[PDB]
Amino acid sequence: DRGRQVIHE
Amino acid sequence: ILLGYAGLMLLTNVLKAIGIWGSWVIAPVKLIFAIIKKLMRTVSCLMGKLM
Repeated sequence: DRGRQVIHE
Repeated sequence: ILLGYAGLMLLTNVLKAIGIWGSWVIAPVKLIFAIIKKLMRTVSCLMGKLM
């Protein structure tokens, strides 16, 4: 989830 | 009066503590996830139009 957020934001 | 002052102190301690940044982290995740999904859908539509 943290990696997904880093890729998204 | 003591209970009211204790409640006010607890409220001030909660407001001063940095622990409220939960919604501003959870909601933008799914927001930008839906944004990226819409972007991928638009890219697929553009590729189909080009084909």
